[PDB]
Amino acid sequence: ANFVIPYLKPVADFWNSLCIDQHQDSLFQFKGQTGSLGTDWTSKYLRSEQDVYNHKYLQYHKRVHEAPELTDVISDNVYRLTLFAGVERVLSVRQAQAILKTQFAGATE
Amino acid sequence: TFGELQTADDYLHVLQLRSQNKWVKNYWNRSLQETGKTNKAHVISPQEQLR
Repeated sequence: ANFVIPYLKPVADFWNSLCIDQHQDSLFQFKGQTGSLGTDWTSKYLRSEQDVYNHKYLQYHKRVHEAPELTDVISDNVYRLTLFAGVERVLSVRQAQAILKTQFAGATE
Repeated sequence: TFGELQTADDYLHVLQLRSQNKWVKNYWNRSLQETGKTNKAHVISPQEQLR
């Protein structure tokens, strides 16, 4: 609780954020009402079920009707740059393999 | 005074009716008044119309 949980809590929180709807969790965190109907748990889930697609549409609109953001572009192209960034190198090596020395170093063309 | 059930019902039915009247008066004034909901009571959840 003093030497493991403090360091392990961030990892679990990151895992939960990745595996759970942040917007829905934020909606459910706030409980009660201030004088307006529709702040109950039942309505929030109903609202969030549509807010998924609404947020998708809003993000798409922002990427179109607002100045492009580097973070947004990187998020859109995360797979091509984060996990599969070596495919670019392998394709370049294949393209240049005709005039390279790799064929003599245990590699086929 | 023959106490056959059908003829005895002559004496019994008036008292039963009075007791039923008292019971139904109590039921209407308190039981339903405190437990029942009139005019199709239900819970309404509103949702905003999204962009």
